[PDB]
Amino acid sequence: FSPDGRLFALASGRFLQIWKTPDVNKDRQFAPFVRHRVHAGHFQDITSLTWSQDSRFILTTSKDLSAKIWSVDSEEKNLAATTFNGHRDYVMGAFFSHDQEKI
Amino acid sequence: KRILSIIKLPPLFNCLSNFVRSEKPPTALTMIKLFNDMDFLKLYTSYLDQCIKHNATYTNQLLFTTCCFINVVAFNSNNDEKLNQLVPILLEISAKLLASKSKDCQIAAHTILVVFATALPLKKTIILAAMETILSNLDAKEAKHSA
Amino acid sequence: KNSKIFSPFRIIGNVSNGVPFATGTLGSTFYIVTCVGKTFQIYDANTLHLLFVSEKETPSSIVALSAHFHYVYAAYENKVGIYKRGIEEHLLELETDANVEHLCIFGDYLCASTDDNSIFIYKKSDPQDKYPSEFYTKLTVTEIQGGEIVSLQHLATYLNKLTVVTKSNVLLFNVRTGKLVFTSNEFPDQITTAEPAPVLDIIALGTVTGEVIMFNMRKGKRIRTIKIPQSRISSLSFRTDGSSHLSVGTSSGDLIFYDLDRRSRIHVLKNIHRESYGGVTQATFLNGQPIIVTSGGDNSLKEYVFDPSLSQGSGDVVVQPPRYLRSRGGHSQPPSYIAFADSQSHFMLSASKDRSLW
Amino acid sequence: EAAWIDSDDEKIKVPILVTNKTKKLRTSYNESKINGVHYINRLRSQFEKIYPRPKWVDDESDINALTKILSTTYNYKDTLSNSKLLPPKKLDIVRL
Amino acid sequence: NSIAIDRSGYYMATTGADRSMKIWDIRNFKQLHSVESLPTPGTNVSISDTGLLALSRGPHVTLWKDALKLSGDSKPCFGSMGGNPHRNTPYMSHLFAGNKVENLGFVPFED
Amino acid sequence: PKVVREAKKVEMTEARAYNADADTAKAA
RNA sequence: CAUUGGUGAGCAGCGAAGGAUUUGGUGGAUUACUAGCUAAUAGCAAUCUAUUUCAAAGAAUUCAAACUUGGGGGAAUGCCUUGUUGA
Repeated sequence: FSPDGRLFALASGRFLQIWKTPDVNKDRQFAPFVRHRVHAGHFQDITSLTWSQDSRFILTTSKDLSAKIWSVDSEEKNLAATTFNGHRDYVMGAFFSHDQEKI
Repeated sequence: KRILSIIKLPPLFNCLSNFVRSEKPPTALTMIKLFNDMDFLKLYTSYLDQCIKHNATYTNQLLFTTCCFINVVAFNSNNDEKLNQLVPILLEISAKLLASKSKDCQIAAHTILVVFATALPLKKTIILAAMETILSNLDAKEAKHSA
Repeated sequence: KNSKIFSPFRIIGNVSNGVPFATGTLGSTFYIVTCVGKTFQIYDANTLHLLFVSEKETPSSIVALSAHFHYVYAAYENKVGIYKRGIEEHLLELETDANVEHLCIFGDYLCASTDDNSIFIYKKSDPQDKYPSEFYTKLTVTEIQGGEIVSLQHLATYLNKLTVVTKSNVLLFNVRTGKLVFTSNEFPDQITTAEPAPVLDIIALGTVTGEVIMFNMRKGKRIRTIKIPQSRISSLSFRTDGSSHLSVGTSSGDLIFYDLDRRSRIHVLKNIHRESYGGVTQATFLNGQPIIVTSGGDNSLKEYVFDPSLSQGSGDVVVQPPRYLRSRGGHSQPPSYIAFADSQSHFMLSASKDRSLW
Repeated sequence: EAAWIDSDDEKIKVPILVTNKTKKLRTSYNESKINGVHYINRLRSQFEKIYPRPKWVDDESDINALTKILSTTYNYKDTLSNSKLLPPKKLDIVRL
Repeated sequence: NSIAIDRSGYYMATTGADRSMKIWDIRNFKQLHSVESLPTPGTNVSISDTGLLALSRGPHVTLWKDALKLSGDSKPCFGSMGGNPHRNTPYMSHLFAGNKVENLGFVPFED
Repeated sequence: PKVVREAKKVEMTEARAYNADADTAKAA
């Protein structure tokens, strides 16, 4: 889940898919989850997620030897479009610092 | 017998599969069981349509074709749903045999029409249009006798 | 009255109600969106699985629904709703009080015919967006030009034109200039259905007496006529996989198949749906495919497939009859009794007045 | 040849290279905008090569008495009450 | 990710997981071509008996003709920017839309 | 033996379709 | 006299324009229903190509890697490790 609770994302295969959380106060519907997006930039399976402190970027790690950063909304797509290469093996984690300057 | 020994048998000709590489000929009841199918009947009527179109219908073929057709009608004479599946095939081939010039193929169609009308009671308008198609190309004398 | 214990969830067991469904094609797969009262339901045509159910019940019954690639356009009482994945994306209020009852979508245009013989054209704002959203113009079919609008279609390669099928006439509008380009001659009996052929500039018209006309919309003539005596024609579909067959659908529940090339009648599926519930209400070939999806008002949606021909040299003349493939269905009459089959709330037994236990 | 001309397509002018589907119906690599009647003919040939032209449309438009009566009828026997005497070999007998 | 050798023993195409196809001289150990930034890492390469180069990147198979040559005009491109004749565009391509290809192999004496 | 009316396992194929979004043009 | 053994010839009874047995094929379920493709914040689905190229980022003395061997005995020639001679 996001820190602000309203979205969740998951690493299904090699797609990072973000859905948005149904309310607890609402009644049960036939389809309560409404899809936000599904991003595909990794080539092999994604091993980890990490949300930023503000629920604004998400940083995913893959078996493919990279890690990627994705903005949640489309307007900040230029702030988060980089990929992080250089590891010899599976990237097991990718985290922000407290101020979201170091990764 | 020779073409059955060397043939690779199509799936519509399935009942001849116990007479391939055999010393005895297929029998007439095997020929009626071959003709009794509906897809085989559509296939053979298309073959006759090409025969009638290119004007190659010869009297031994017309005799064999008419014999197997009236035996199909005789075999299906006790189930009306098979007769009703069978009517727009053999009446269509009767129309296409009446729409040619051969006296032999015209009286072949006369034989098919007379056996089929005595096998089931057809409609009045079908019988009238059948006699119109009979008279609309009547040119011979043996054809006039049969007509 | 709103409740405080129980809140409505779904109405299960419903597949169709005899609104003519729409087919849509994502990529190379097909979906089938059928109306069930006030919701629609999207089905996966390769296996008839329920993909989507529309999210909210409309305030009245859905009466005309179409489907382009990702979007489903459902017309109920006054307005047209544009839906993606069930969740409604847009709502087009018409400026009338007349009930919208037909629609077509081509280009940047959505065209919705009401029942006072007016047609409302809606336009995209910029040709890159997803659905037509802004009001453009209004067209009117007055009593001089034609009767009640019985269908509304766009046959292909016709640059921003619209074939309007009235009960007696066929009009052709230019929907950018708002003009009436061509009005055909009259037809001696009331035409009920229309379907555009995959032949260029040919539409197929189905009358209330038994005949299918093959109108050539550029010559203004009719190409051919097919007569099915004492049968009201409720569906028309064309086969598009190198076999020129037509499938007509008759309101006594029959699906008749014609070869147009050699002018014969391939086969008749009799009692494919109940006449009392409407007969075969929509039958359509999934294009490029030998499978045809029918649906009737008896809460049933079937698929029929053509097997390849049994003669290895002729083929085109020995056409194997259509056989049955998957189908979904429910009760055709309202259920009379209800029980739960197990403690897990997974299955429930349900008996109806049409004498079936589902 | 044609029963109508609309006089709007001739003065319309379309782009071509904006979407990938219409990007294929150019005859040069310098064409970018074409006339409307040209564009209609390009996608008419494109429609004809998606769905190929069958023979039933251009083959024919609308002693054949038997063929016509068979192509109109669907039942081929006497209907209900124009019989007046029994058919042999198959009864019609319900149990009360 | 993959290695293929010509049957003349002269050229070697290697695909890495860094989205890089590389054509190598074998006899003199020069690096002939370095096609970097493939859209997705090339999972296979193969070289036919007549010197075609079949690269496969998951769903896609892409073949280049005359790519195993010395000149820089034989560097395998993916498009010809404005119709350049000196750019080796693909000889043919195919998309296996459902799946991801496991391996490639040319049939020896057939096309 | 009679002819064998057995059904094949049917899989759908990849078909091309004309979409009518190119059938609408704007004026300058 | 028993068969609670095989093969038949028949009754009573059941009994709506027929009944029984066997078998091939296909379709639907056999887990709890959010749609196809791709280079994926979008495109396509009639097509990716005549923008698909540049730039940036990206290289551990880990310049370490059989945690993978049936038992006993050995290992000329190999192979491994260590030293050594000559360059």
